[PDB]
Amino acid sequence: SDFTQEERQFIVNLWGRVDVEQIGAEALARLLIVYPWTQRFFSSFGNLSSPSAILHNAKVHAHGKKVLTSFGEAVKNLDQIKQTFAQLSELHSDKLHVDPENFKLLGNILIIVLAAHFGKDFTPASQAAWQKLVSAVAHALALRYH
Amino acid sequence: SDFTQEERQFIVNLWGRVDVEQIGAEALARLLIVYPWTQRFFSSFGNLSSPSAILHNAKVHAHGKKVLTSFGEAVKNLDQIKQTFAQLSELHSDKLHVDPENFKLLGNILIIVLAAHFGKDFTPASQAAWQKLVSAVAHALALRYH
Amino acid sequence: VLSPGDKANVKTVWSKVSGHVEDYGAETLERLFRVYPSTKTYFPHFDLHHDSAQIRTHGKKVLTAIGEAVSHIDDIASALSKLSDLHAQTLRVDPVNFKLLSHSFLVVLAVHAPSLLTPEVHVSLDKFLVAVSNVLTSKYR
Amino acid sequence: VLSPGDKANVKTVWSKVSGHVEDYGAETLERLFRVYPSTKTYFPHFDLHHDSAQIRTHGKKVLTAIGEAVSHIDDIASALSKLSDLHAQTLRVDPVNFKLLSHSFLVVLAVHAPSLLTPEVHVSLDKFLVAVSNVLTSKYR
Ligand code: HEM
Ligand code: HEM
Ligand code: HEM
Ligand code: HEM
Repeated sequence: SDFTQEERQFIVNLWGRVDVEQIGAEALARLLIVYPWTQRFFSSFGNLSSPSAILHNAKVHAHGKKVLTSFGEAVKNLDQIKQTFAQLSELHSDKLHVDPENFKLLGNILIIVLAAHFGKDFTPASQAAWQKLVSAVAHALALRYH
Repeated sequence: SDFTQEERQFIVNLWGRVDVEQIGAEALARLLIVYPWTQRFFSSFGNLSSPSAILHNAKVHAHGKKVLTSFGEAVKNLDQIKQTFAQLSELHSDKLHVDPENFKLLGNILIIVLAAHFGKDFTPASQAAWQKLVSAVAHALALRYH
Repeated sequence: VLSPGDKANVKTVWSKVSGHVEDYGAETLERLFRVYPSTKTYFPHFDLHHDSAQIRTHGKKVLTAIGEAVSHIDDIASALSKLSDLHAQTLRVDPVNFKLLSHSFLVVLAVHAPSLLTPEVHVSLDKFLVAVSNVLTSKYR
Repeated sequence: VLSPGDKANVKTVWSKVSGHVEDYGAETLERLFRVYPSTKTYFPHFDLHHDSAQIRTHGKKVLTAIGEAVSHIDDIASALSKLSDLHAQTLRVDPVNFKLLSHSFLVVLAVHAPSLLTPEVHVSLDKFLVAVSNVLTSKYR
């Protein structure tokens, strides 16, 4: 669960090379396309009538950017993830009722998007570190247990 | 997430009427039967060759009793569930690698077993309280996040 | 894959359900809404009180559709094809909810027919509810 | 349900995979074991080092079996029926692991063929890996 020094290094290194708009737009689009039922939460985004439409939707892009910027907050303080997402947890879980399974799915989508963009640089060890990060965020977003 | 006074009352009331051996043996057996892959964790129980065999297995019974007695520990202090299962968490997650999904499934099996035994007394509101309890235990057993 | 044994068990289950389609249907939904609150957001135009007319009406329709799948258990797909697009494409129901509803129905059955709900029957009905909901989630992508 | 479009995409994917069955197979397993450690417990008699002969051999077999399902994509069941009982009944693999392996393969593909792995292809391959693993988890009960 706790991040090792190596994992911390993979996360920070890859993050430094990440274009939040590009990666985020691609991940949000793929989430909406690969797992279409998630579109039920983004009615206000307008045209989500097809892969290309979703991929070219400006609202998807802008929101995706905010999503990745948020993951960036996790990167800036890997040890304080629970706290960093407490409020977003109230938003996603308590208010929107987004089933936690979808957090994992977005996590899986992001991993695939990072892999496509970084190629062989995204080694198994690098993926392992990122998998711990997305899984930690997913967990911090789910219903808060005390 | 937090238990209301009503939920606390349903949990304590129903628990007072629970025969740990009877309920536990039935729940562990059903887990092994309805979700057979779980049998991979209980090789030492011997004969698990069929529903009746599993249902009449003495090791299943004895272990089931211990499982329910454990849920009893949650009942005795609903506010300290995370702490009460920390060690069992190291056992199930860290050591055995039991995927957390199975905790939910046992939780679902227990709810069904309680329903069959208590009939109409197991009202929707009573189930809601018990669902929060089993879900809380399942969560405390999964990988510990800090 | 439903085995001859499973189909036989499912039919055995429905003969118990027949005559209580509305009662069991309503309770199934009532347990869904009370135990998993998030589920209520899918029915904003429903009076979700204990035994409202809307819940009884809808509960009846849902269990009646399940009855259809039992009748055409050899080919559930074509039996519930008319509900597939409705749930996945038009309503965009999150697939996790089908497991909650299946579980809710099983609880209702355990409450009313404990002796009927043996481990063997529990297995067949779980496989059945899984196949039934697979049909309703097959049109997502 | 795999659509004509999905099958066409899957075949397009395999032509890319052909020629790298062992390489991709091994990496798929390597990412499975490194990212989801628990998965290693299923292979106690395997030297799980980076590129061990055992991992390369097994990785090849697994991806080769997937190739079989692509060839007989119209009826994956009978194509992988010989692996169904083995995984569910004899080995008792926890079904959650099939999703981890499918995800692992997708990562390997994204790494090696980003342009190929378009959203549309991603959808078809995900549906395919889901159907393939459904066949291997169909014999539990
Ligand atoms: C796949 C699962 C998820 C779904 C369905 C989902 C859904 C939503 C929705 C509906 C909103 C509000 C958008 C609008 O009304 O303004 C939102 C906000 C947001 N989400 Fe998610 N979300 C998911 C996962 C995540 C994850 C894993 C992150 C990463 C931290 C995240 C980060 C955020 C952020 C930062 C906001 C607020 C943005 C703003 O203020 O503009 N979400 N999400
Ligand atoms: C379905 C999920 C679960 C599986 C597969 C599982 C598996 C196991 C296994 C393999 C052990 C060790 C048995 C032996 O070697 O001695 C064990 C121990 C135990 N488990 Fe679970 N378990 C599950 C869920 C739970 C849940 C939800 C509870 C409730 C608190 C629980 C309570 C316990 C207790 C109290 C022990 C220790 C018993 C002893 O010391 O004799 N388990 N479990
Ligand atoms: C066992 C699976 C299910 C069956 C057989 C099924 C059955 C149907 C039936 C027959 C209808 C009415 C259709 C018609 O009159 O036009 C319906 C409507 C509906 N279903 Fe389901 N359903 C099931 C599960 C779900 C679940 C899990 C959800 C989501 C939480 C859901 C959401 C709805 C909604 C919102 C509608 C419209 C309700 C209203 O406004 O009238 N369904 N369902
Ligand atoms: C896409 C799904 C999978 C395919 C097509 C598949 C493929 C097969 C193949 C072809 C073999 C060798 C059989 C033979 O030579 O007798 C095999 C063996 C094995 N599989 Fe899988 N498999 C997959 C997933 C899994 C997963 C998810 C697990 C569990 C984590 C797993 C566990 C094993 C084990 C432990 C054996 C024996 C390994 C050894 O000791 O030789 N399989 N698999």
